[PDB]
Amino acid sequence: ATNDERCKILEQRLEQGMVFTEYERILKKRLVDGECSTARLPENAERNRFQDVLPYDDVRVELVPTKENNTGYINASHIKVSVSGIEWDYIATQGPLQNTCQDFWQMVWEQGIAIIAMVTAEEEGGREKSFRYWPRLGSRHNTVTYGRFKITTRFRTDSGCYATTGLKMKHLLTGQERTVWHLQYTDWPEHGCPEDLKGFLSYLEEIQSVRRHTNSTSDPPNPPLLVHSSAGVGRTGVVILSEIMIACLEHNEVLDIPRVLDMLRQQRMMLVQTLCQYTFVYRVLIQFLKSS
Amino acid sequence: KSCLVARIQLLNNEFVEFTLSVESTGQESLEAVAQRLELREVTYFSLWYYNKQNQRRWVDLEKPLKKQLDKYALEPTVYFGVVFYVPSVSQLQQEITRYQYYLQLKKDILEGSIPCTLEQAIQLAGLAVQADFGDFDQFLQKFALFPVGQDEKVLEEATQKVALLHQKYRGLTAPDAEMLYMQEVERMDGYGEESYPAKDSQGSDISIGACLEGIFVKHKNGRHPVVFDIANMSHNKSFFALELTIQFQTEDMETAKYIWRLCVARHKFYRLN
Ligand SMILES: [Cl-]
Repeated sequence: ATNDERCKILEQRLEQGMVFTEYERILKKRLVDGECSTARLPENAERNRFQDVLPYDDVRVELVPTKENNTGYINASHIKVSVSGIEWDYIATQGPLQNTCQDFWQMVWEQGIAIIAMVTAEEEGGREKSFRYWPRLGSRHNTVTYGRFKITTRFRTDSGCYATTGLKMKHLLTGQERTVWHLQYTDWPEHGCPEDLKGFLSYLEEIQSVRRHTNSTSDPPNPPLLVHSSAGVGRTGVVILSEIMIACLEHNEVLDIPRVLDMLRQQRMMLVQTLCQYTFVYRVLIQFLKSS
Repeated sequence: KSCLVARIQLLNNEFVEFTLSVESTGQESLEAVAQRLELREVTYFSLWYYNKQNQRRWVDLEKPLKKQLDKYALEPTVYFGVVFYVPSVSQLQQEITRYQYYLQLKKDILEGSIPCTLEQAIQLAGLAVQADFGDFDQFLQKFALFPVGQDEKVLEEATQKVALLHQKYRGLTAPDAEMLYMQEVERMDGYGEESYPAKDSQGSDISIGACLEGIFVKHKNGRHPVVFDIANMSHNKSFFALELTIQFQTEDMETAKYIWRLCVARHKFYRLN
């Protein structure tokens, strides 16, 4: 019940080594109904970073089909989750490729997305984690056009562990505009997990602060938040799982971390990909509880 | 060249460094600042900078901010502040909108925009401590609690006067100490009044601005301040004129056209309130 006593149970599970045992018994993907036939199509192979990290057909984000993309396919999963009535709306996707930047902005528009959570640098260790899908400030190319959408980079403020970028997205056919807040975590190392737990907590707080800012203006549902990493599974799952459990701590509620993660993996395979990533969630929850 | 690295000083003196696009308007920065401040009622506020004459010119929220600081400012640093002072601070409903108002009203007292006597400056600092510091665990020499003015032994006398009215205000919430602090500054003279240098129809220098009642003209030579009934407001050349028909003159045509905007702005803000 106590915040300091909820912390001890988490610390005890970490100290006694239970988090390593309970992580290994969680299944990586769906036991049944795990078909990803739409993603496994030859025409869609060009649209996947990794051919082994795919969305399920019944939860994939489903673009309005066109003639270039006959299946309206994008490597993105819908993540809707509920605990004791508290509902959660996420969209998890891989880092956009060059040929899927149009598909990415098609999804951001069609799903009414207003906040993007990028948990990775564009490149890490010389490997591409996400293509540069929003224009760069400082250059003369401060505007890009993907399909029917013309994105402009409008400001950028840099905190030590994260960077907030404000984007304006214009539908050239209709003329409609939409402010899109781009939150990028920049403190995750190339190998391993972040050491600055308090800094990663601030990145999750900025997400909520932007979530509260955008929802005050929308009187009529609230759009899902787009988390993306290299494959949209491991660091993506860390953000989603952390933010879910922190709410269970906030609104006093029994914490069953493997039960939530097992539910998350029923909607996107391999959410929280490594043991390090899982113990990181335990350490982040502990550090949050030691707020005072 | 293609972007401006600007620094926005919040009312609590913190800094936020914004890399700004050339197209970005001042409204977009103010909305970005409101996000970080958790502020919801963004209508009462705006941003301002020191111009070439070190005069507080509020930014044009509808025009791009990058061009304004390049063309008309010393350094690329704007300041967060209240452009629309409300008559009733009871009108402010949201909690965080009140705290930022509290910071602006406190800064108006500590820096001397609103002149207060010795005793008023004493009673003000008492409610400030109960909200700035809180109900003491036991501390006042730390930060500034008084306006400009000082003699070392008058500082010791007043600080203990604040340190005794500190205990009388005990057990009350800091949000309520902020309210009672505002609703006293709320009722002072010069509260929410901004003066701009100008010359009169006789060439005598003066100070002109827009108060809640209407356009106030105070005179440097001590002449009784007139408070204008106004059919409309207009601006011509280096002059600025009201109609009933009176006209004042300013430094240059930039300065006068600037004042016409704020007057009609404050006139629009007050007629809605
Ligand atoms: Cl990943």
